Amino acid sequence: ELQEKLIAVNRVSKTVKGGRIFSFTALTVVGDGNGRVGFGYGKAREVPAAIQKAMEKARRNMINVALNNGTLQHPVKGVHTGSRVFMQPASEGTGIIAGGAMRAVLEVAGVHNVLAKAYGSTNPINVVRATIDGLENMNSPEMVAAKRGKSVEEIL
Amino acid sequence: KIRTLQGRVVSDKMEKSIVVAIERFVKHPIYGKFIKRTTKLHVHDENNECGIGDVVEIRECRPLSKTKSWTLVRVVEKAV
Amino acid sequence: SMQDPIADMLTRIRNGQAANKAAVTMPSSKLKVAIANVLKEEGFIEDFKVEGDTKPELELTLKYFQGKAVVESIQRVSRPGLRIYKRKDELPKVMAGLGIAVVSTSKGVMTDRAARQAGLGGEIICYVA
Amino acid sequence: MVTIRLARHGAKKRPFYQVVVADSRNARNGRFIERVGFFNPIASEKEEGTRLDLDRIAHWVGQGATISDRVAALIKEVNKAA
Amino acid sequence: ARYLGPKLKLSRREGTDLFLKSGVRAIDTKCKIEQAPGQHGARKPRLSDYGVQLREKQKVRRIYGVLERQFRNYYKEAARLKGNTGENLLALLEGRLDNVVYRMGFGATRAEARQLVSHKAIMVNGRVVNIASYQVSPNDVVSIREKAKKQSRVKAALELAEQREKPTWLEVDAGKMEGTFKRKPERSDLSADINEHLIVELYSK
Amino acid sequence: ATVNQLVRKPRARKVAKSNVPALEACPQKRGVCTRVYTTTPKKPNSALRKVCRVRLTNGFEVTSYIGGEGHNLQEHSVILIRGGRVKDLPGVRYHTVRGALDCSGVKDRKQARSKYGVKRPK
RNA sequence: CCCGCAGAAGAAGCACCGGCUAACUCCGUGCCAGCAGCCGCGGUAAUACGGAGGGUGCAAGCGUUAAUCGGAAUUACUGGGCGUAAAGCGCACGCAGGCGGUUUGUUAAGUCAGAUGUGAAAUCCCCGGGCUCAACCUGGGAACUGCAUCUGAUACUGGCAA
RNA sequence: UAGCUAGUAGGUGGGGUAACGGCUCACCUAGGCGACGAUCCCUAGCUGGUCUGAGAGGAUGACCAGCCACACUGGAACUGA
Ligand SMILES: [Mg+2]
Ligand SMILES: [Mg+2]
Ligand SMILES: [Mg+2]
Ligand SMILES: [Mg+2]
Ligand SMILES: [Mg+2]
Ligand SMILES: [Mg+2]
Ligand SMILES: [Mg+2]
Ligand SMILES: [Mg+2]
Ligand SMILES: [Mg+2]
Ligand SMILES: [Mg+2]
Ligand SMILES: [Mg+2]
Ligand SMILES: [Mg+2]
Ligand SMILES: [Mg+2]
Ligand SMILES: [Mg+2]
Ligand SMILES: [Mg+2]
Ligand SMILES: [Mg+2]
Ligand SMILES: [Mg+2]
Ligand SMILES: [Mg+2]
Ligand SMILES: [Mg+2]
Ligand SMILES: [Mg+2]
Ligand SMILES: [Mg+2]
Ligand SMILES: [Mg+2]
Repeated sequence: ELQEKLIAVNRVSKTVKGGRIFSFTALTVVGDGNGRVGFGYGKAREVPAAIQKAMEKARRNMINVALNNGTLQHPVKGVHTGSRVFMQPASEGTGIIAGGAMRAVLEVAGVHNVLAKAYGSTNPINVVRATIDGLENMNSPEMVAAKRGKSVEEIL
Repeated sequence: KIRTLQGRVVSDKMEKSIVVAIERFVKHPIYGKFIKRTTKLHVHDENNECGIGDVVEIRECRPLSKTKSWTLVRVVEKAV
Repeated sequence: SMQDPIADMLTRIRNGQAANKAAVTMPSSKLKVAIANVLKEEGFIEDFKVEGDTKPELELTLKYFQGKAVVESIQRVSRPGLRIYKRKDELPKVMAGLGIAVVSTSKGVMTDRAARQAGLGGEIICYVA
Repeated sequence: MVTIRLARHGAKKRPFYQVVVADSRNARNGRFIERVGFFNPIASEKEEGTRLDLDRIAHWVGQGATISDRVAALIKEVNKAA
Repeated sequence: ARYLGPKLKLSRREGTDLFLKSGVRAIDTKCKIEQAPGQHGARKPRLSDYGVQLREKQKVRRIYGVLERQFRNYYKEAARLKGNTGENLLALLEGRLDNVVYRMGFGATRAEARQLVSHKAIMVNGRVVNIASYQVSPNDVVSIREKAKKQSRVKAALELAEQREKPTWLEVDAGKMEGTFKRKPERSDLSADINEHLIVELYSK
Repeated sequence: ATVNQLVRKPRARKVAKSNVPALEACPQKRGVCTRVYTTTPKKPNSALRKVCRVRLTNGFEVTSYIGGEGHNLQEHSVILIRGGRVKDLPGVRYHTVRGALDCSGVKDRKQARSKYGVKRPK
C-alpha cells in the first residue's frame, strides 16, 4: 500500500591518495497516500543499492499528517536551512500545484489539492525536510478544540 | 451647515491676508503608514484680527486676489 | 525605550511558554487587562489576575496541554511604527479560523469572529495561533 | 438642440441601435446624456426587439428634446402594439 | 486542421486502444499494440513527470479528435465554470456533437460521426447542424435526416453501438434514428482510465 | 527597509539595458557591408568564423556573424541583420539574415531551410 | 441561406529529437566545416556539424528577431538583508522629523457603522438571449476597491484639561 | 539643480471683461513660494482602459469612448451665440 518515489540521485566524490572515489546518494519519499509520509536519504557505491537503502530507511521513520479530505487544514509555513515553503489548502479539482520535491512528497502523502510555493534555495533535500516539517506542524480542528478546551462547533 | 476648514495661522504680514495651514492625516498609498500632510492657504481676514498661532475657521469663497480664495469665519483659541 | 507595552506583553507570553514557566508577570494597564480577558475566554491562557493598588501587576498563569505550549505563535500586527485598521469585510482569518486575531473595535476588544458577527471593524492588535 | 436618436452599435450587416438622448452637435456614437432604450432591426421572434423607457423620453421631450423620425416611428409602434 | 495520419500508430504510441477503429477486429490483430511506433519502438522509455502529463493530455486529445488550440479553449472554459475543472473539461468534451453521435451510434468511430456531421447528415432540434464542435444541451434531440438515414454506414454503426456498452445520459431509438441528450454525463459515467488531474496540472504549469 | 526610510526614499528599479543597442528596438536592420573577413574564436574553440563589418542605416557600425556554410558577401553588399550573439566571438552581437536582401540562402541545405533562407527542393 | 450536378475528385506545411525539453539510429566530416538560449559539441565509432530513415510538437500555419510582465522573494508594502558572503557612519551632541509609562473627564480629528449623491458609456466578471457553433453582438446585474456630505460608537490613536 | 520671485505677494482707487481676479494702471505695504522639493534641466498628450500578475503591483495609453492642444513657422485681430 506504500507508494514510493525517488526525488533525486546525485554522484558525490571523495578525493583519496589513489584518486577519486565516486559514490551515489538517493533521496526517496514513501507514504500511504492517507496521511502518513516519511523521507529517507541513502548512500551507497551504486544507484540500485542506494535507492534500496533509502527506500528501507524511508519505510521506517514515517510520521502522521492531519489530512482533511485530501487537503490541508489551514495555510502552513515551513523552513529548513535556506528553504522556506508555503502551503495553502485549495478547493477540489485544482490538483497539486507544487514544485518537484513538494510535488512528490504531497502526492505520496495523499494531499490531492494544494497550492504551494518554495522560496529561497530549492535544494531538494532541504525542500523535502521543510515541507515535511510544515505538514507535521499542522493542527486540525479536533486537536485545536481539545487543546483550547472547547467543542469543534465552538471553534467552527 | 457650511463646508469649512480649521487651521493654524502661519503668517499675518500682509494687509487683509493671512496664510493658514490645514493639517490632514492621510494613509500613505503604498506603505500604509499614516503621514502628516500640510496644505498652505491664503485667507482674507477683514479687520486684520488673526495673529500668528491662532486656530481659524475658513470658508471657500469667490476669488479675492491672484492667490486668495478663502475667507475667515471665526477665531478659535485666539490666544497665541 | 519601552514604546509598545502590548508587544512587550506578547513577548513575555511567548518567552514564558518557550521557557515552560508556570506564570508570567508584567505591569498592568486596562488594554492589557482587556487582551488577557480575550485570551482567557478563547482558552489560550489558564488564568489572569491583577495585584496592586498604585502599581498593578498583571499575572498570567499559562496553559500547557500535552507538555507543549498552547499558544503556538503570537505576533503583534499593529505596531507604533505602522498602525493597521481593517473594515469589517477585510477582517483577517488566522489559521483559517483555528486561531484568533484580537481586534479593538468601537465597543471594546474582541476576537475577529466576534467583530465579524457584530458587523464592526477596528484596529488589529495581534494574531494568536 | 437636445435630441433623441439612435446610435448604431453592433457588427457588420447586423445593426443594433441604442436610443439615447444627446446633444445634436456630438458624434452619432459619441457623447450622450442618457440612454433611454434600444432597437434591434434584425430581431427575431420571442425577443424584445424594441424597448423604450417612455417616462424618461416624456421627461426629456417636456424639457424640449426633439425626436428623430425613426425614434418617433418606434414610439408609435410601441404605443400601438402595447 | 484535422489529423489525417495513421490512427493505430497513435493508439500504439499512447499504449492503449483509443477506439479509432470500428471494432470489427482486435487491435492486437490489426497492429502491434504493445510496441511504440518507429524503429526504436521496443525501447523502454522512462518518461518523466512532464512526459506522463503530456502523454495524458495527448491521449485525451487523440481520443476526441481535438487540436491543441481548441482543447486549451475548452480547458479555459472548464476552469472558468463552477465546480471541478477536470470533470467540467470531460463534460464539455462529451458534450461535443461528434462525440454525442458516436455515443448514440450513428458512426463507427468519432471520425465517421464527424464526417456525417460535416456532410450535413445530422439534425439537432430539427435543424441541420454542420459544425462538429457544436455543444449539445440537455433535453436536445439529435436525429439523422432521412436522405442520410438511408445510408448503410448508419445501420452498421448502430449494430456496433448495440454491441458496445450503452451510455446512461443518452436515450436512443435506432428505428427512428433519433436520440435525446438527457443530462450531462458524470465521472461515474466516464472511463476511469483517463486522469484529468494530469491535464489540469499540465495546463496550470 | 524601515517604512519611514522607504517613504523618504522609495525602492529604485535597476534600469535594464538592451543587449542589441544598434537595432534600436527594431527586429531587423539594413546595413551596407564594409568588410567581409574571418576571425578566430575564443578558446576552448578553434575555427575561422566568418564576420562582416557593417554600417547601419542609423549610423552605427557593427560586426555581424554570417552563419551557414558559404556566403557570397563582398564589400558594398546590402544585408539585413538581426539580434543574437555568437558567444565565443568577442565584439559580435548580431547575425546576418540569410535569404534576406543580398545574403543568399546557403546551397545544399535540407534542414532548417527556413532558418537559412533555402527554398523547398522540387 | 436553400436546392440540384459531377466526381475523392481541387487542398499539408514548419520547427525539433545531448540536458533543461516530448522525441534515436546510420552515413559523410575530423578542433576543419560548422552548431549554439544556457551548459556546452567537433582532434577518425559525433544520438549536439551536414544528409537519410524513424519519431515528437504544432497545424493553414510554423519558426527566428524585437518588446512588456512573469518566473525574479533579483528594489522584498504584501515579501529581504547588514560578525565572516555586498552591506552599522571612527565617536558623540543635537534642530526639523518619527515614536510615547499610567488614570479620569471632554472632543470626535484619525478609526468604525449606516444613509444620500457621485464614481459616463463601452471594457473585465455572473446569469440569459441572437447569428448553424465559436469569435462577435446584446438585456439585466455585480463591480468601479474612490470621493464628498449627513447621522451615530468611542475601544485605540490624536487634541485639550487635571 | 537649493535658493526662486519686483506685477513679484497683498491693499485702496480708476479702467477692462459676459463674469471674480495684478486682468491692467497709479499709489501704498514688503511681502509670496521652498527641504511635505520651490526654481532649473531631461522626457511626456491625460483618462476609461490594454497586457502581465494568485494578488499587491509592473509595463502601457494602437483600435473604441471622454478631455486637452495643433492646423507650413511666428504674431494679431475681425465677423459671430
Ligand atoms: Mg541522517
Ligand atoms: Mg537562490
Ligand atoms: Mg486668478
Ligand atoms: Mg485555426
Ligand atoms: Mg527526453
Ligand atoms: Mg562517423
Ligand atoms: Mg526576448
Ligand atoms: Mg518582483
Ligand atoms: Mg538576500
Ligand atoms: Mg564583507
Ligand atoms: Mg562601529
Ligand atoms: Mg499612549
Ligand atoms: Mg472622526
Ligand atoms: Mg448561444
Ligand atoms: Mg454585456
Ligand atoms: Mg463604467
Ligand atoms: Mg486620549
Ligand atoms: Mg478693483
Ligand atoms: Mg513629444
Ligand atoms: Mg509574483
Ligand atoms: Mg502613466
Ligand atoms: Mg464680436
